[PDB]
Amino acid sequence: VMNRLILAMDLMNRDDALRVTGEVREYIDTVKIGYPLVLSEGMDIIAEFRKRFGCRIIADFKVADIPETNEKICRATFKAGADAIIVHGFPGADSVRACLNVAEEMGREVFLLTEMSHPGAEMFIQGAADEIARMGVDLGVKNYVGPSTRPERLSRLREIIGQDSFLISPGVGAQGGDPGETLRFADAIIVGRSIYLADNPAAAAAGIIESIKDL
Amino acid sequence: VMNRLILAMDLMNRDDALRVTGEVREYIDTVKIGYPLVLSEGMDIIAEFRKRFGCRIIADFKVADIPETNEKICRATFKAGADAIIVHGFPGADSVRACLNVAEEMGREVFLLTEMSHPGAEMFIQGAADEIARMGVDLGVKNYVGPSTRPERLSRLREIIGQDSFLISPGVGAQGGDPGETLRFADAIIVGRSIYLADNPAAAAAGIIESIKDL
Ligand SMILES: CCOC(=O)c1cc(=O)[nH]c(=O)n1[C@@H]1O[C@H](COP(=O)(O)O)[C@@H](O)[C@H]1O
Ligand SMILES: CCOC(=O)c1cc(=O)[nH]c(=O)n1[C@@H]1O[C@H](COP(=O)(O)O)[C@@H](O)[C@H]1O
Repeated sequence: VMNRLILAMDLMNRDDALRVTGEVREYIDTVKIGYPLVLSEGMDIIAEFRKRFGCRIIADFKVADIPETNEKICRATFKAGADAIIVHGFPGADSVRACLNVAEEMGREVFLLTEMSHPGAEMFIQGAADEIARMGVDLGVKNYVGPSTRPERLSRLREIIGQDSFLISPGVGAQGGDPGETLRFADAIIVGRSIYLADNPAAAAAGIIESIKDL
Repeated sequence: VMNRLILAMDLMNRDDALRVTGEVREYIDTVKIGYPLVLSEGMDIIAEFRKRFGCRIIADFKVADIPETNEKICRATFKAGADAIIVHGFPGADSVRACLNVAEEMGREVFLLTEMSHPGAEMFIQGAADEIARMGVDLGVKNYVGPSTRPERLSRLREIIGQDSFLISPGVGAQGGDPGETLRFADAIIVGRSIYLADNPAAAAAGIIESIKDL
């Protein structure tokens, strides 16, 4: 991804979301869009962003249902133009396989969320996360998400998935993660509030990129 | 809920969804709407259903993000008119608390999903599910979801949450669960495909209700 930086666009107003994304477009090639924006403005926002900005769109929908419903969610998401979807691994292998099947059908990608970045992730997810990652490997998953807030976990995840797999990482900035440390293990970082709540989002993105180039 | 039966409306077309829901409305007072329908037709479908049918709407969004994003998802969902939202417990207590805070702010309800109904739930969720339920109790959660496909698990969940908590249960019909057995432990059953894919959905719903009355 351009500059190894993915914008997490979680503003809930189309005008604000379009303004900020346009301001930082010179510094990214990929926007993560999630439910805060889609549930506020509609699924048509994905194709609008894709067109206006010529970016790739990752739909961060944290898909976490039974296989049959997962199929439906993935199909709707790819029909709306998303390039990839983020899927939880905690519901197990059949749930993940259902997403992979739709992605194969529609020429798209699945990212497997293995261990989350917030404090509550320690309660249940962390203890399963190595297994969730190994499940991903055994299903043929090539794209993963793991936590900037715990780079030792992010190192262990990289160890399981190998060097060829693509790994993106949220929790940089607001949640306490560091760009440079996270990029020791992840291929790209996801950044939301540190950019989209900044007085000058372009300057915030530029500042991050400057520190990335320095790596 | 009327007749202890909740319709899982996962058709992806507004016309089909409206037709089936209207056909079975005499037999339910509550419709579960999830992402298959919302991502296909928009969040406005919730208020449309609420108005047309005068039902309660449970938004089955399986909320499973970090606390700050969970807040945003819940706020958007309640603004759209949903009476309650289904939340995953696997992301831990802060993620669940964020949903409870918004529900308290907006006079709504959270349902905690504790153990899922599909085969993959055995891999990671089942081993954490008793703890997830006890976490719910300790957070003050009063509404829960657990699996029709495993009534011995559904008995254990009821045991943890007590008799005053409200427990609803999917997996009846298509996934192999039985109405009567499930209602030994759950207060209401969720039924999707056995009704909405039936040649005569009203007759399917009526058949289920007849077996429920017999209990
Ligand atoms: C299931 C959500 O998927 C994610 O991308 C995600 C996983 C995770 O463990 N942590 C995490 O923060 N995210 C998402 O990544 C974004 C982080 O934004 P921010 O903290 O504002 O920089 C936000 O959209 C959040 O929902
Ligand atoms: C996270 C989804 O929340 C649920 O209600 C759910 C949890 C679960 O463990 N199992 C389960 O089947 N469900 C949902 O309940 C519905 C079951 O529909 P059906 O199998 O067609 O009768 C469907 O919407 C499914 O997504």
